[PDB]
Amino acid sequence: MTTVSGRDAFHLRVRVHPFHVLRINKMLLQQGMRGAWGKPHGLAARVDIGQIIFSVRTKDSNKDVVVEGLRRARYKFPGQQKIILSKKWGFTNLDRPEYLKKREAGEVKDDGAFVKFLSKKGSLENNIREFPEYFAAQA
Amino acid sequence: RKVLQLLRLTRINSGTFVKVTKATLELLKLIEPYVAYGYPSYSTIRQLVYKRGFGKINKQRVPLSDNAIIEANLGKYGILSIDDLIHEIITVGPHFKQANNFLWPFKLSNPSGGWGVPRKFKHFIQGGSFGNREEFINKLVKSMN
Amino acid sequence: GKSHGYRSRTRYMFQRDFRKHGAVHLSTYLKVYKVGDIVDIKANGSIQKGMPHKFYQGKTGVVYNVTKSSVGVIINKMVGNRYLEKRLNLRVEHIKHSKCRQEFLERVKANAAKRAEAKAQGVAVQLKRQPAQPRESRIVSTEGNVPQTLAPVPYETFI
Amino acid sequence: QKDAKSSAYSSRFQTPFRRRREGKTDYYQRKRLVTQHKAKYNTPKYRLVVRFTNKDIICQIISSTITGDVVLAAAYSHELPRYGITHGLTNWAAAYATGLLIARRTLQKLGLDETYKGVEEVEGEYELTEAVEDGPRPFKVFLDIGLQRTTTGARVFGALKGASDGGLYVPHSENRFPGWDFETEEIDPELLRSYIFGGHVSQYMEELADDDEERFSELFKGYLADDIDADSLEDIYTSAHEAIRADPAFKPTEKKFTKEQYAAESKKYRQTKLSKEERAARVAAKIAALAGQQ
Amino acid sequence: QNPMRDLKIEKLVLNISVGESGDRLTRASKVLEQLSGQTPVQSKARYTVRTFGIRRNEKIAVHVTVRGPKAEEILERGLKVKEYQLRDRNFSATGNFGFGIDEHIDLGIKYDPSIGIFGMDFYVVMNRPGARVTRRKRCKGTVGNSHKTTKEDTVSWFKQKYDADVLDK
RNA sequence: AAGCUCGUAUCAGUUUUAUGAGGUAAAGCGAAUGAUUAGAGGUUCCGGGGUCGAAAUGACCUUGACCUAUUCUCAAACUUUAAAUAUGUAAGAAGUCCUUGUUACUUAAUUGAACGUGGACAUUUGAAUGAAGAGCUUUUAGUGGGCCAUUUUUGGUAAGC
RNA sequence: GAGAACAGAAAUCUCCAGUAGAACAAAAGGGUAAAAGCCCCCUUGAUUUUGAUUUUCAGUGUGAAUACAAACCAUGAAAGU
RNA sequence: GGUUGCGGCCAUAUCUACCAGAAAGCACCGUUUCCCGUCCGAUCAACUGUAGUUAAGCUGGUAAGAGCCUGACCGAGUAGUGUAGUGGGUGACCAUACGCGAAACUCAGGUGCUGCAAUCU
Repeated sequence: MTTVSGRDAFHLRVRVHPFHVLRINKMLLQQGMRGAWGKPHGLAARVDIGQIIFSVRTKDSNKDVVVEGLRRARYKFPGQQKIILSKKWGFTNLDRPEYLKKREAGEVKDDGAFVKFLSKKGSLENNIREFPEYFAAQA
Repeated sequence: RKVLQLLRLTRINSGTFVKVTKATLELLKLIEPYVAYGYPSYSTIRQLVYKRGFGKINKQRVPLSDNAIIEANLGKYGILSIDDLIHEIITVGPHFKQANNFLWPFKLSNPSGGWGVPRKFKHFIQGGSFGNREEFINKLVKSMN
Repeated sequence: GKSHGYRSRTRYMFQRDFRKHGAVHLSTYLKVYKVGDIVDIKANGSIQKGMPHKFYQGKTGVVYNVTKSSVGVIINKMVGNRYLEKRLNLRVEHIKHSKCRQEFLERVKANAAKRAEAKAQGVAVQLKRQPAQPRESRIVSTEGNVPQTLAPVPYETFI
Repeated sequence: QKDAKSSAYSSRFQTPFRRRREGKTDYYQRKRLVTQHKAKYNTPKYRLVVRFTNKDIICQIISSTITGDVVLAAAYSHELPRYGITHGLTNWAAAYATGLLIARRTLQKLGLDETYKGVEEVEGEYELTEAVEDGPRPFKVFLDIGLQRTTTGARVFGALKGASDGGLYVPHSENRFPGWDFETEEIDPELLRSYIFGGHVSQYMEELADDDEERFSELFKGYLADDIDADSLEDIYTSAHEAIRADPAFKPTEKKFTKEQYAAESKKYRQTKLSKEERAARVAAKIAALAGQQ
Repeated sequence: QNPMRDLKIEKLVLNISVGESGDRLTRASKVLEQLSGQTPVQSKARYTVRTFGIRRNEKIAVHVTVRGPKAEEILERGLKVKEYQLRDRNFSATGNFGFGIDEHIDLGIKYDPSIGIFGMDFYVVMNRPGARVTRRKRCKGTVGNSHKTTKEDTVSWFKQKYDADVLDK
């Protein structure tokens, strides 16, 4: 990713955390199968079918470069992983048409890298202070 | 296994009539892999009862060869001919319990002409034998009778 | 080694219901119990005295005794190939009238009554329950309901 | 106060029973007054409920039902003008009278009134009303103090004394009547009688009279107005018992306007709330108001 | 608006955090007795702390609580000692306030060298009428938002009688 | 194995209807506990290192800690929710209703509680299906190394473990 | 959290918020808020007799436990416990 | 209809903020001889109902309010599951047949009901 397109042209996210601990029993005469409960050996991620492993956001310009990162990446994992390109704006959600309708409306406020969505639910007062752009004369 | 027995089906190719209601429908569900069933026609019932109708009379299994035998056990409910019997079966109706029980389990042969599928133990919907094949029970029973 | 205390395995069974901890409301102490009543046993783990052992959780028996603070209950328990008769002294916090004996008594009345109006009309009754029956013919109309025809749908990813 | 409650805090929060929230009912006590021995079946435990407001004494014989408590009879110190008392309507003496009244009142309606006189005499000596032989056991009742503190000399046990002397069986003990000496472990019945007839108010009236015409005049503005001289308090109460025993029956107030008429005014000072549509309109308006930064 | 709800001292609490048990603490307590005209109450240490020299459940300090007109007189005496000047800290967010004096002889009080000299905390809590609502056994409740004491309100109360100075921020 | 007492009965490795119990699967984590990625904003007027008058009991810093609203991801010994399969009881003559007898229990109380007399109600008498008969007693053999398959499942890299 | 001489991160003193985030000998789990927690007052029901019952079960023993009966006591205004 | 006493169910009842409340009630509120309890008549006890006030309590209203409740072919007949095959697939796993069927989500509506006794323009 970085060399072909730059230290900065993408956001790569490992979407899977290796919470499960593996054990080795571990044979040092020999003791046996007597009391064989293992010691902790390593960690792993328990992954499902259709479960996402990596996600990447870039600019449309960079699609091909991106796919090749993730294609180069497979060769490091057991199993079959597919590269799917998504209808969805970046890491948000909402297909780009529905995200766009929103951003061009004021309903979206930039948070820390991610984003905050105008609700029709809290107090009128402080949703007005939170999303001024949404209810304003404005262009 | 219990259901098969409570429905008097403790031998391969033996067959009986069941009145359909919820309390019996859930029985047929439990049993579905082990039976073939459907909606019998008058024709089929007429011939099942004529050819292989036997009655239960002090345990013993007795061929219905004269109407006197039917009247002597089923007369008390109306039903004094073999056609009185067929009618209480096909129309279901008020003494169906008692009429139907008097009829011993029908002992059919294997079907003459075959099962028409390569494998019986799948569902009729899946290529054949077992489960409710609906109207198509007549064709099957006729070849077994 | 292994462990089989009296309240073994009971962490979720004797726990109180979510947001329902604390004092037990007085209704529980106002129910009256009679010999021959049918109660359902269900432990209240906030009351440690007069408490059913966990085998009897979820079981229903008959009252055979009434005492200052408890009823005695008869449960039939299967041990081996045979039921043994068991009697329990449960405090009242752990017991509750069986609601189905109530529908039943209600119906027995309903039944007596149906029988009455039938005789004082001199007609047939029919008092026993039939199970759900097959369903009789209908004519469905199409006025305002011309059938909408559907087809299967193409695969698609939403991710 | 920036002590804001997280939505999680509120969400898992389990509320006390309503009457607990509102500081009125002790449920630990209630379980123990109300609950009946299981093999006495539907025999009601009956409580003598006694409460004090700032101006009235409530006295109720209550019993329990899943669908709510049930009152057998009630008596209120506010009734006491009917029988001669017009002041000190929450003092010990009235507590005693009210307990007497409730006693004679309920067991009138019970049939039990002639058999079981009570005391009639009154020197305030310790005694329970004990059962006739070859006749009905007395009507039995258990003091419900509510949330009141058990202090030795409390008003609440005045109502107990009147009601016990009234012929009710109300189990109790001397050690909270005024006149109990903790050193002596005895009860000076002289003192207790004095309270029954108001001695403690009466002696004060005299002391104050002689030592402060002015303060005596505010605290006893009433007695002055009615020419009630102080050393006739005992008569007032003594004659009040007579009256009460003579005629405990309940006569309800004479009642200007009907429940209906009351209804049509009496909280059509009640704010009526909006329909989900008016609310919407208010919503849409408020925005148009608020929209535009500042 | 303002009729009932005036604002006043609930109580005055004089505290001498003595620091040890024995003669010195019994001596300090005498100061509170001979001043409040009440009999004072002794506090025990919540836990041991080696470097302060106190053992858990050892009596370390005495205080005494005062109310009505007498507490108001002792308050005045204290203020005198600090020349009617307190600081804008001093006042709690919830409407109370306090200060301390070194040497108690600075408010009346002879010298009696068998007693000695003690400094002391002064804490005065403010309420209104109707506090009983939150203090009584039956139907314990909370005082309304309006009603209920605040740092602003009670600083201004205190400037306004006492003719005093708050200070700093 | 021997029978015995009876004879359509109440039976039943089953359904239905009614009414209970349960905390697994799944689900959840901008819900409690515990874990975990990322920024954002605001706090410290009470942890700290500077530069600005050594100045600092004074400012703007970046750095913790903490707070708010978000964000990605998890649990056999976490959870609000919560299945499917399994599971308890009931569906009446030992029932129903009316009358009023007994007691030393119980009640303020012939009031309740139990148990009864006398009177009334048998076509479907109180869902389904079946019953090859139901109930009961004594006595005694062998056995007390088990193994396999689908499914659930634990230890183990695994195993014809 | 906001406040008070010596007083400090930490001594004692107010006030506010506070569903239990505490405490309940001990492992853990359950349970508890005018309490089952904390402070105080009075106490020996940790007593007497001998049966029934639940768990483990052979429906033997043992340990433990539940509800009564008949005594004698404790406490409390009392219901009660 | 209001209000009080005793309640049933125990948030549609709780939380936060702001309003409003006639009448009676309830309350706050005045007092310290007496019984009684405090470091402190604050609480607890007693006394007057007299001097005062609806400020608070309390009741009700407001709120694209936090929570709680209810509904829905909202999601979803999805996840999971009982039963079937000499079904697919190297396997991981998956599809079909007879059935059962969620949770989160979304949106809509709602914010105490009620028993006994007393009292009130």
